[PDB]
Amino acid sequence: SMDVRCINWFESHGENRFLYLKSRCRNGETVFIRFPHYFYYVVTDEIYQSLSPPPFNARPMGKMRTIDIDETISYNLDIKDRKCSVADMWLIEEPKKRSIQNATMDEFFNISWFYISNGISPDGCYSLDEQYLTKINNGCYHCDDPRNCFAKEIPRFDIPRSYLFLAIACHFDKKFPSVFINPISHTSYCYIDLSGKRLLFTLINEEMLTEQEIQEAVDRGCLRIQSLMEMDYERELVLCSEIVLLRIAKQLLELTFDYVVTFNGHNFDLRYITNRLELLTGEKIIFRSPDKKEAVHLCIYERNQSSHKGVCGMANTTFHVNNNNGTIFFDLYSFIQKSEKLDSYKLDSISKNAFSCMGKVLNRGVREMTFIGDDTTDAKGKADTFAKVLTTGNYVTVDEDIICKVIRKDILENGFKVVLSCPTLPNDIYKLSFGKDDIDLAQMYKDYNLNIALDMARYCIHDACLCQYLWEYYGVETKTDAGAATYVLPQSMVFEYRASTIIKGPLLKLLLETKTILVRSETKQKFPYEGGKVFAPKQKMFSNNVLIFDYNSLYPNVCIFGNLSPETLVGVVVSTNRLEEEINNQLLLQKYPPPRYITVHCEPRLPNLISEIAIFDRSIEGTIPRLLRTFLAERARYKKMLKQATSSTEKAIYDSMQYTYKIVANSVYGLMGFRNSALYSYASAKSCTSIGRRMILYLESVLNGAELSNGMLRFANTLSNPFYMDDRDINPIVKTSLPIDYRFRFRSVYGDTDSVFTEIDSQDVDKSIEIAKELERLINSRVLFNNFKIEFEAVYKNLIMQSKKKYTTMKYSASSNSKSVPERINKGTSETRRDVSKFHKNMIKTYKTRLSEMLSEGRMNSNQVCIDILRSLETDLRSEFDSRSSPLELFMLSRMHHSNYKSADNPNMYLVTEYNKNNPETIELGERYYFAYICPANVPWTKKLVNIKTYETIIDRSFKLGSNQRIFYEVYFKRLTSEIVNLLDNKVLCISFFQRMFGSRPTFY
Amino acid sequence: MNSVTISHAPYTITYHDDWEPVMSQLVEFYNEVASWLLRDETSPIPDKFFIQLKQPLRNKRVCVCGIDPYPKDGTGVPFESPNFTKKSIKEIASSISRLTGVIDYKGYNLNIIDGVIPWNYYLSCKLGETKSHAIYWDKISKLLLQHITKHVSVLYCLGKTDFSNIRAKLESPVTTIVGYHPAARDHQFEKDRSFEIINVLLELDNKTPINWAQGFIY
Amino acid sequence: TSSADLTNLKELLSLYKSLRFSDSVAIEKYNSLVEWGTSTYWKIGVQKVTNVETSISDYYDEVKNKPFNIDPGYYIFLPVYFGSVFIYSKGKNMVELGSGNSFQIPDEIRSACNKVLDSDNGIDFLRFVLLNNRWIMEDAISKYQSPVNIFKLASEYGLNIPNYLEIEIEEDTLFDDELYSIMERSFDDTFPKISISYIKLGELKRQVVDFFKFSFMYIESIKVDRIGDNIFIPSVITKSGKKILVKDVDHLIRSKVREHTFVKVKKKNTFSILYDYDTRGEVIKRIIDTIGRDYYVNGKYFSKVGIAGLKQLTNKLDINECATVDELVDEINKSGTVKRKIKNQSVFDLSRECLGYPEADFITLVNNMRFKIENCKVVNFNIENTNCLNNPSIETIYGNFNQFVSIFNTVTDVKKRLF
DNA sequence: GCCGAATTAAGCAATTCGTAATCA
DNA sequence: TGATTACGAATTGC
Ligand SMILES: Cc1cn([C@H]2C[C@H](O)[C@@H](COP(=O)(O)OP(=O)(O)OP(=O)(O)O)O2)c(=O)[nH]c1=O
Ligand SMILES: [Mg+2]
Repeated sequence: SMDVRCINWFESHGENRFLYLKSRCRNGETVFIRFPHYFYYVVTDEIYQSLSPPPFNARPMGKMRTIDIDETISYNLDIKDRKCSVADMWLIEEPKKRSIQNATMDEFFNISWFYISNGISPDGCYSLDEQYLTKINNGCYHCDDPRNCFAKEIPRFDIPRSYLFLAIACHFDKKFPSVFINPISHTSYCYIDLSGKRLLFTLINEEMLTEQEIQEAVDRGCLRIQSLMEMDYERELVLCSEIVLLRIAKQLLELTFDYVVTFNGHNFDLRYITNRLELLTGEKIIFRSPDKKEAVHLCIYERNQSSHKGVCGMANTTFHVNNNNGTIFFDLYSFIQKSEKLDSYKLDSISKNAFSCMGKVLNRGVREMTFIGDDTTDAKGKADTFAKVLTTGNYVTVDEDIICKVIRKDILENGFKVVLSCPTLPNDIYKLSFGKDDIDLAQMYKDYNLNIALDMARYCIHDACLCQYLWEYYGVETKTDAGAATYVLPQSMVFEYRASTIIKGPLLKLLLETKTILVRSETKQKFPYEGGKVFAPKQKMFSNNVLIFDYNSLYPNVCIFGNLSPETLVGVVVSTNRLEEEINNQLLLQKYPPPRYITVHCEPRLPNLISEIAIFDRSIEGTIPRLLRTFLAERARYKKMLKQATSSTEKAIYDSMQYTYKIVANSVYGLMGFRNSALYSYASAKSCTSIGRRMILYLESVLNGAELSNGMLRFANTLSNPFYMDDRDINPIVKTSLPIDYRFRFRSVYGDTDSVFTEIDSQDVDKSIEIAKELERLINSRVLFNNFKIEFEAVYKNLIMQSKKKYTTMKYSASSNSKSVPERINKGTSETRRDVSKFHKNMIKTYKTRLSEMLSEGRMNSNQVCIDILRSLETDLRSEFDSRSSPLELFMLSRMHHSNYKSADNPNMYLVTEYNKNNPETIELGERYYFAYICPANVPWTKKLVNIKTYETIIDRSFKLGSNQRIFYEVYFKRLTSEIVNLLDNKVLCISFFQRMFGSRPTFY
Repeated sequence: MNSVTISHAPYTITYHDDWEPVMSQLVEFYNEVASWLLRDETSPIPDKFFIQLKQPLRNKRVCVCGIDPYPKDGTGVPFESPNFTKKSIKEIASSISRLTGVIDYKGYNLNIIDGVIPWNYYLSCKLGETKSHAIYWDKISKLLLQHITKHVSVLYCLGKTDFSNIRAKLESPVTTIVGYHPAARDHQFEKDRSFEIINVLLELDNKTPINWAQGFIY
Repeated sequence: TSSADLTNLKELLSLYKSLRFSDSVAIEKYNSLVEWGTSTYWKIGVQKVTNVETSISDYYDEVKNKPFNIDPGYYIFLPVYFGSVFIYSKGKNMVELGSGNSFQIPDEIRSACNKVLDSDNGIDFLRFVLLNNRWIMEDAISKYQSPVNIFKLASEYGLNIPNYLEIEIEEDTLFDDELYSIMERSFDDTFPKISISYIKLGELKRQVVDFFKFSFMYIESIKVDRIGDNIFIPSVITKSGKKILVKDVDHLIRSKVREHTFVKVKKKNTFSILYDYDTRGEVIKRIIDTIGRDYYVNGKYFSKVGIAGLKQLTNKLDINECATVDELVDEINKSGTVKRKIKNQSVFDLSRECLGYPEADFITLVNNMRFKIENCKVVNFNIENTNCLNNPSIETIYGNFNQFVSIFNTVTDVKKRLF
């Protein structure tokens, strides 16, 4: 054994329960180690001495402090101390479950206890000693004392790994395939062993080909095998019978790989293979444990996840495999759903989103064009990834609308050169992506020959390789290692649980380091509380530069500054009238001095109260702040590694990981505000929000109306700490390093939680960026204090506000200059919303640009702009209604399925249920589906829209609009015209037009 | 009593009117799995697959549900041992006699009680292999259970591991009690008081309780 | 599945049986159990209740106004007293018919109710009648016991019991006003009685009968009367000097009576009652400024604005009378009850209850009256918004604000002394 | 002979849309 | 036959 690096940890569920570690050595040998797995309980000395059947094993945990974290209300300054005890504690281990009446620390798992008490990291490299290891099988050892076996740690080293990526393609005639009728046509495998050899092979069913066709296929280069023992993986195309295909699949799936990666394979591919194998033959896929004492059969099982919102309700479903050999069966579908946010989660959409590049035209003419891609066209890395995917791609989408077939492909040393059967396009730079294929699979299966078989083989091998491309694009290995290290969880459990579970390992380590146990006595009562502050925008259109200033990790920093934890709450003082309130305030200011105790005013808990003050102690660091410090350190580390990245893939991966750690840090506060959690603290969450509101108001007051003149900067108010007096200077005049001739004034316009928008009376961006950097430095040095910092985000040009959370602008980053391309930014508008339309977005974009251009030119005689916009809109909608040239894809909306509804009538759930009842393919409990509005083709224009949800129809991949059906344009037109009207300034003509067309009264902001 | 004809064995399904709005779909779901299912000897005999479709549904209040028939010697109606040999029926009789106090008994049948319908989720089973016909029955089982739950007030599920996700397999909410199987080792069924809870729930929903000692045979 | 679930379900069913005869605590427990049951079992036959309108008509029928015929079975007669009506349940709080609210009751009455509930569990609900601080038993029902022994141990506990009558009949007799008068004379009770309830042995339903006639009477003037420690009952006289009885002052406001007017009245053999069901601020100010400026409202009662004093504090402290501030620490250690009561209870509420102020109006006056204090004592005050002062009762309370602050400072610097 | 295995849940603020309930 | 308001649900922004 000696040097081992860990890969996975997994459990056995037989008569005797064990825990397994899979590891590899430097040379490439795999080693399994088996441990006994116990149930862990924590008790006191008095309880330990009184256990009638003595426990199997107990270990001394030392002296520990137990604190009651219940929260009670107090009407006067006579506050009782928190119930605290100090006692010897024992950690007992049981072979079987036992009920102990007064056990503590019951929210943590057994695997976490194993790891933390044994001092073992799930993803570390160790130098084991064979003195504590006994060999029970070739490649499998048994350990009885893991504490001493893993005592020595060594630096990390690299090891080889093995992968299998697979795809299947099944025959179907009229609908989704069925296992009892429809056979399997193709099976494609990409295979990587421990020696680094990459092999690609596709197996074709020959039972649906004529004998002459088989003979000509063999003459063309394929291989025909009649038995399992005469297959070589070095041949790309092999044709055989269905039984031999399934036997080869069974042999491949039973191997001890490291990763078996599939896209929606647990619900379709593996299930279909298993069921068809069991139907044609009686065989089964058998997994064995490393000690060869437990054997199981493959059977996918379902995990249903419910919601924590009202009426609970099921909200997600996931499918998993039940192997016990150490292999990780990964489904990219679930990972991508839980990771990113898209309109559709089909493979084509994800490929289009991930693999895109900018191409330069080199040739024209005939029915084809030639594109080139290089680091001089898009960015550093995108061309390389596109060339990587183009090795097996077949169809390319140009301009997000055209679908084209690849004729020739060349992979240059830097980029790519492709030839596509595309019409002539009059530009120079275009966009290319990998997306849909304009083929009819049902028609191809209807008339099946050799050429169609080979084409489907190409499509299937590409589908198999997309799994590897996406596996490398999303960096699953790096994320897995980071999560296993930080969360203290096995490699197969990192992407399965939410925040309430992944913060338990660090919490347990922190509690053991601080020697603290937290207990609760009475029930938890929930009250509403207020959130962040959002300012009302002062005007819609600006035509001046706007500077954005943003805090860094506002809520975790508030928690650290105030030391907001459930165990550091001295008390809450309340008052029902002004007399007692004044008495309490006078006494409270002197019983609890400011430097050590922090007092927070809050909105009252109950209607009959007029005050509420919460006191927090700062002598001993709390528990939540240390968790937040850990996660903040991790985020800083990954940001630092992002700053040094060069390629696009690494930048994307590191950005995702730093975002993940930020979300976890915020989730800790959210849990502190969550009722069914063990860290519930109403006062802490209220205080965090109150301090946040105070800080935003302080920054806005200081920045609103600030003047930079000569080399000095004058703020609006006194730079005084809004909580208590301190030793800082409070002078509102500061000396700058900017040129003397500058003279500018600053005004505040908008803000949300940790953000302030400041308008500067200038137009150039270089000067604005210089002033922004100097102002940020001054604010950090003189205005703020302790662990509060702000950042200069960007410069916004042509800023347009519509509501409190809807704005569009052009962005210049902090490291940018005037001669640089801006970035169009939309926030909350009807272009990022996933439920609006595609027609709506194009119309709104073109009309916004036209309106901006018209206002730039400027006529506005009396109401010229309004008349022109309304007339153009009327013409466009009338033309669209008459021509009906727009396809159905521009009229499709998206929605997610779930069963979390008050009342069970609920048209949405009824629609999805009826679809499932009348169709082969089923929509699951966490799936997104397309739908549109369809009405009979004989109806005329409708004025009064009475029932809209009765016209909703689900659009699947094989939907063709009937000859007696039409898109119900009135809903879309109504929404679009309402949004257009809300932008303009005239009212009378807009209302007249709306009433003339739809017979309703427009709503206005 | 109506009748429908199917392609394969038993070639005929006779059903009560209360099962009218499911039968057609059932046929379309049975003609595609019958050929594979009838390749093996099954408990029960094919002729006794659908003999619980004769019972009415408009006067039922409680459903007691298993997961598959007895591995050997299945009679078609769930939870019946005519010679009083099977362990599950013996243990359910013991518990119910302990609750009701009757001491002298020689058999117990759940199909005699009024307002109680016994059901099997999977309607067939290979001899000696529990849960060996799940893939064949999935759609039929889901459809028939959903139809039953539109009439009864309380659903009693026997088997913790098998019925863990019963709420996902049903659309409309209904009262659900999930407990242990009678034939479970680690004696869990003895300390089960599900029948009293069923009676309490029924009387809470303005429904008559169940005479649980009516099923005894002397 | 477990036994704890079984007992939770049984408790939920029991609470669902008795919902109209319930209080806030029972409602909270019922809603918590309903939520738990719905969460555990995904569906429960009962849903959460928020209004809970208490009613008594389930056990009573329409009041008779004509002679009827009776004959079979023994009859139990119970008179109906005059006053407010309260409902009591098994281990629950006070509830009022139609306007159920937490009403304060004497500690001895609460102890008697607790002991009578602990004696036997066969009691559904108890109907209590109140008449100017005279708590009287009105009605008691039981499906197992009889309304004889329950009143027996209620009497032996120490709380008075109405003289229920038992009668027997063989022949077809006619019940009319003559028999009502005979029963009233046989009662030999000077308290005002409205109706007589006649029940049969075995039947749970109770049926009342009442006799009255319509009349019109003039109103001359208003005068208040004392019965206790600064508590008032109003009374209006007529030209002939006949005595009228009314439920409460709120009845006077709801009747919208005017000075020197004539109103309808239900008159009987012995006494008569004014009829209600004939804006609010106009009447509430007219009544007081007609009876006098030195008047203010304490719920259903009227009160002066008297100067009060240290006796007005020491009377309710259950301590020996004294006027020396130094000695005010001695007797505190003599009685454990007094020291415990003063330690647990606050300071502001102590001065509030000593002076007999109302709760809502006093608080809404204080919350808009700025104070300046020093060493936990009030030294300056001013008013900021006088909207509440538009209420004359607020002005009446404001009148004795100096005595209020004086007793407040006395309380604070004596409680400082005695820790 | 005829099952069951311990457990796996962040907050509020603001907008937009449809449908049901209530008011002249 | 309309105006107006209240509620739930879906989504995005912090
Ligand atoms: C994004 C996000 C924010 N918030 C809250 C807490 C944050 O302090 C506050 C502001 O949100 P952000 O500014 O998005 O987050 P941040 O404070 O971590 O800022 P930065 O990334 O620049 O370090 O909003 C949540 O509670 N949950 C979330 O998912
Ligand atoms: Mg920020």
